[PDB]
Amino acid sequence: APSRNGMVLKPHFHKDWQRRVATWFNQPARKIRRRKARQAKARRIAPRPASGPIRPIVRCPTVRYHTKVRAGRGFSLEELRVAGIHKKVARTIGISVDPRRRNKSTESLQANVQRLKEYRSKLILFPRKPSAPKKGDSSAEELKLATQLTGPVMPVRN
Amino acid sequence: TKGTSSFGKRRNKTHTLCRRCGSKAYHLQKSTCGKCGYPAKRKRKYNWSAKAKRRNTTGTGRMRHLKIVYRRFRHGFREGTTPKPK
Amino acid sequence: SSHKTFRIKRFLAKKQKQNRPIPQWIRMKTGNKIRYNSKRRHWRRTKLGL
Amino acid sequence: AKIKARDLRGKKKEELLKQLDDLKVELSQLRVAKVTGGAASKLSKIRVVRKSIARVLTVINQTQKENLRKFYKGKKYKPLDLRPKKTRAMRRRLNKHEENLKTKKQQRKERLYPLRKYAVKA
Amino acid sequence: MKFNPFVTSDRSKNRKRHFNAPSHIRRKIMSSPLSKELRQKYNVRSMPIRKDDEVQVVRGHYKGQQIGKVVQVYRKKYVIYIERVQREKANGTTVHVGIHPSKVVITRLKLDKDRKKILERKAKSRQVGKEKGK
Amino acid sequence: TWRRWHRRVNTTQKRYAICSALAASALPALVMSKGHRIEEVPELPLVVEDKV
Amino acid sequence: GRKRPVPKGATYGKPVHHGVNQLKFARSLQSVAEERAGRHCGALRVLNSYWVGEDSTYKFFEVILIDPFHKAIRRNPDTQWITKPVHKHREMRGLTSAGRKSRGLGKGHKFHHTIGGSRRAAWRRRNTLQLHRYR
RNA sequence: CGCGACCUCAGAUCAGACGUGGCGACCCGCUGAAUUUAAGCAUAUUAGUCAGCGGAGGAGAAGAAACUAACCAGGAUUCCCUCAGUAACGGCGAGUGAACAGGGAAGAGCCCAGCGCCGAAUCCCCGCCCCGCGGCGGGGCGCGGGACAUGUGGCGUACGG
RNA sequence: CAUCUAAGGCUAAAUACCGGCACGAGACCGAUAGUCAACAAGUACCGUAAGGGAAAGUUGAAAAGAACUUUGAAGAGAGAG
RNA sequence: CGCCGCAGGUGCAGAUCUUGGUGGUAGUAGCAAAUAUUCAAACGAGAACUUUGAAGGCCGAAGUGGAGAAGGGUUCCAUGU
RNA sequence: CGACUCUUAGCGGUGGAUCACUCGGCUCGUGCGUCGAUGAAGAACGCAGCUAGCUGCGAGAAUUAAUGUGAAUUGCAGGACACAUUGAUCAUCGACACUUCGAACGCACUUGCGGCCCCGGGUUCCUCCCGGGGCUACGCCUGUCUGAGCGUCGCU
Ligand SMILES: [Mg+2]
Ligand SMILES: [Mg+2]
Ligand SMILES: [Mg+2]
Ligand SMILES: [Mg+2]
Ligand SMILES: [Mg+2]
Ligand SMILES: [Mg+2]
Ligand SMILES: [Mg+2]
Ligand SMILES: [Mg+2]
Ligand SMILES: [Mg+2]
Ligand SMILES: [Mg+2]
Ligand SMILES: [Mg+2]
Ligand SMILES: [Mg+2]
Ligand SMILES: [Mg+2]
Ligand SMILES: [Mg+2]
Ligand SMILES: [Mg+2]
Ligand SMILES: [Mg+2]
Ligand SMILES: [Mg+2]
Ligand SMILES: [Mg+2]
Ligand SMILES: [Mg+2]
Ligand SMILES: [Mg+2]
Ligand SMILES: [Mg+2]
Ligand SMILES: [Mg+2]
Ligand SMILES: [Mg+2]
Ligand SMILES: [Mg+2]
Ligand SMILES: [Mg+2]
Ligand SMILES: [Mg+2]
Ligand SMILES: [Mg+2]
Ligand SMILES: [Mg+2]
Ligand SMILES: [Mg+2]
Ligand SMILES: [Mg+2]
Ligand SMILES: [Mg+2]
Ligand SMILES: [Mg+2]
Ligand SMILES: [Zn+2]
Repeated sequence: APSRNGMVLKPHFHKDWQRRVATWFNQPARKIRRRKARQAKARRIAPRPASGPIRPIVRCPTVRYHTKVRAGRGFSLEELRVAGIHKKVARTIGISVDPRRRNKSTESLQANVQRLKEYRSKLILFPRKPSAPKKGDSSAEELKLATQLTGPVMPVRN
Repeated sequence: TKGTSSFGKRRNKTHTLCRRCGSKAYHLQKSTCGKCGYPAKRKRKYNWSAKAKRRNTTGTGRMRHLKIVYRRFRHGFREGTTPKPK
Repeated sequence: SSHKTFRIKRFLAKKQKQNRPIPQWIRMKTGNKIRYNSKRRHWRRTKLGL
Repeated sequence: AKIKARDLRGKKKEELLKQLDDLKVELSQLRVAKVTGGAASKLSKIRVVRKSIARVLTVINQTQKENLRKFYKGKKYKPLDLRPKKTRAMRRRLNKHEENLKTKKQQRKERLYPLRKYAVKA
Repeated sequence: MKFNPFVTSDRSKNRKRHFNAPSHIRRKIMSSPLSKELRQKYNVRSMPIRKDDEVQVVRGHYKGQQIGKVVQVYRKKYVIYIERVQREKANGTTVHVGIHPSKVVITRLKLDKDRKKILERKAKSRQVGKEKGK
Repeated sequence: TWRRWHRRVNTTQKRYAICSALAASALPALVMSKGHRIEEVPELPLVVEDKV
Repeated sequence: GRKRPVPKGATYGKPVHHGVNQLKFARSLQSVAEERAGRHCGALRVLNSYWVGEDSTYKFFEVILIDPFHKAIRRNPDTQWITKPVHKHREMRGLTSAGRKSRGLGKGHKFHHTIGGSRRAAWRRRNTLQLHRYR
């Protein structure tokens, strides 16, 4: 029964909620398990960046966020074409590629291919057979200069 | 008369032992166990009786095979091998 | 009854065999805690399941 | 004066069966002495002889089984008890060969575009 | 203190493991110190008690320098019986008094090939620790 | 089990309490009122060299 | 359609549940055909099925089955997937094409009922009270 | 008025395999109430919930757009925060009620049919020899059987080839 | 005008887990409490059956668990230990 | 256990309250359906009730007799307490 | 004077509260995440020198072997056990074994009755009796053999 001034409240507790309650006592353990898996993965991919592949520069869709730029799923096929990177070689050297994204304008397209050129210049490519370097990289550039990058590769800034 | 007099006339057993589950619920005239439903391939089990489920669930008996399975799992079910002779 | 099946007679045999007192030397075992057979059954008191 | 598994293993089937028979006639004599009073020494030999019979029978069954394993070694079809008994589900799994064989399309993809080892400078 | 996440410090769990221990680890639980002479001759401190070694009772009603030969290691009751450690009951028969082996000191060890093998095993590990911390 | 066992305190208040605790641990009257037997201690913000 | 199997049409309850006729099964007749083929051939894996004919009272389908333990299936990749234990009785869990059509799965605004994998997956997520450690 | 080939069927304690039943906390497919709330009660609510049936696995399901959007555009699925007790539904009463964008955990992509080309290039089984037994493979041989042109394999799949 | 390309198929990770195997812990309960069950507990017992379902922990450090005498047929006592 | 804080499954005369125990009632109601017992002896610590003998009675063959079915399940039979 | 009754106290009973104890629970978290026709889960019946229950086990039956350990087990008894021509006990467990029901599988069961093929015995091969062993369920895939059809054809 209502009593004096108040708010008309409509709690959603008419549906046997006590049988489906998610407690979070395993939250500190889940953070530990995720952290251990992150560390194990970084050890597995030894000199490769710990975060993963490089992601493209992407503008957020709606009118609320189109002034903001974030990281996308992968570089479009038009971007890789004019950057001179094969769409099947890109994934093996740590470039994420999104075949379903198009480029409506040349400003965002050219900004992402400059991103690919800069990454391709920063990339140290270990020879497939360490005894025989074919076209990868000089031994001086990988003797000690190859370290595991931490955080996103070339993080996207506004 | 429905009380003491009528209790004297009961001398024919409705149920007998069941060759599955060993309970005295095997209806003789219907040839069906009232606890496990024996001639049916599947064991009779209902979720409205959780107490009856835990009376006859896995673990309430011997587990002659599952005890060995739980032990053998700890070594990957190795076979055809022997400890190194002394 | 006199007429009985082999399964019934074998069931009655096991019930008969376990209807005996505990041995006296059980009571001298270490950490015994058992006083007497609490599963004793008298034919007139408690009727068998079958 | 006892019997051990290790010195039973060199013996042949005939003298293993003869030793099994002699233990069986002694066990029957011990069961006779049990029901006619007997002595505590005779009663306590019942377990000793019973374990001896189990020891002989274990060696007999082990020698027979290990011979059958040798006989069926390298044959395409084996009796089910000589086959591995891992787990019903583990016996339904794909074997090691077919778990690892690839299509030619998958083989070219691995040959043409192998995953490279790389590092990214800061 | 204890840092091993797989070793328990729970009182109920420890008492359960103690009182339900199989007899082959009840042997290690029922260990006794060696005398100062034996602790010098062999570089060991403790030793599991044995059916034929000689001890002194150092605590309780039967304290003293009397050397008694152990006559029974009753692992079920966690006690040992010693030669002269006994009392008369009502009818006048002697009965051994059970004593925890941690309350005795071994003065002569019943030696065989296994005892010497264990004694050198314990001594070598102690020497390794001494030269690790040296 | 969903009893709300945990409380969240503002970071500014948790930082405040550390500052108060540190400041109080520099006064001999407050430390002795905890009962810490600091009578022959040479100086109460007691600092030792890095060799420790 | 599916006649409600109650004695004498009595559905003891409120009038909104009095319906006996004009009721419809949630799965298609093609999905029922695959289920009947799969149950009979419990040693085979249902792959798909298609329509071959119908009359007033009957619909006819042909169900493709695969023997998971034939060597022509085991030794061939691109069909080794059907031999995995997770794929036994697809037709009884709505994993075939006909069975999946009745689950409301899809992408976009028309299929919000099944975000999370299924209707019950969505319902559990939407009806579970998340009680964090710090509220 | 016989002998063959095929098609469609049948039998076998034929050779070799496979399924059944259990558990079922979590997962998938169905079926599915009423108590209760509405201060009565029928729609509504309880609730796509309890009970019922079937099927799995160490996870399951989902999943690489017949998508979101309307922007300077994003880009498989799943999970968390938020959107949001909101848009909306509702005897518009009691009550019910998502999604997109945004931030994160994780991050991975692909394969056929078809259209075509390549002397069916393809596959299973049984024997023989050899290397090994371990989840039974390799190599070679068989004018040895069978499958298969009513279509096997290689290339190739919308990102075009 | 925008956007995708249905009616064929596979796919790890992040996610779930009141059953199971093995562990660790607790501002929890302390034998009418906490599981029904600290114990020969899903036992005894009840019901034709589906099913229902308990009560019940503590000598002492050590049995050293009262030898022996005496009254009584014994239970039970008086001494003694 | 005191003091400063913290946290509750935190205070009992009632609920025809729950479980357990114990009173008065009270040495009370009662041990009254189907005619019935008596003498002697034995064993035995002990005899209205056991056993033997002697009487007097009852069931009166549709039995209080002799055997079975169902059901019970060792109750059968010896010996001992 | 007593008896009886009441009150209070001492002692003794009856009763099992309180307190102290705790090899039990409850809750949370972690890592694994494994049954079955090669017969599961479950049930029944058996198995110890003295053993009813619980526990363990399966006619090799409170356990065999192997490995580790290294002198016990124990309520009583008995007997081993040079602990080196190897070893009590316990643990582990990879060898072997694992009765009857049970998806339960020759047919059937509140009972019981078959059939086929080998082996042994009475026979002294011929098929009758006794015993032993191996088979004999349903569905289904690939292949095989034997077939059916006034199904479509070919040759004659
Ligand atoms: Mg009536
Ligand atoms: Mg009837
Ligand atoms: Mg009666
Ligand atoms: Mg291909
Ligand atoms: Mg309604
Ligand atoms: Mg066959
Ligand atoms: Mg109402
Ligand atoms: Mg009302
Ligand atoms: Mg009403
Ligand atoms: Mg349900
Ligand atoms: Mg199943
Ligand atoms: Mg999956
Ligand atoms: Mg899928
Ligand atoms: Mg696509
Ligand atoms: Mg708001
Ligand atoms: Mg709703
Ligand atoms: Mg991330
Ligand atoms: Mg093709
Ligand atoms: Mg209790
Ligand atoms: Mg108490
Ligand atoms: Mg008396
Ligand atoms: Mg309270
Ligand atoms: Mg009270
Ligand atoms: Mg009277
Ligand atoms: Mg009277
Ligand atoms: Mg008369
Ligand atoms: Mg009569
Ligand atoms: Mg009698
Ligand atoms: Mg008193
Ligand atoms: Mg052994
Ligand atoms: Mg019959
Ligand atoms: Mg013809
Ligand atoms: Zn049954």
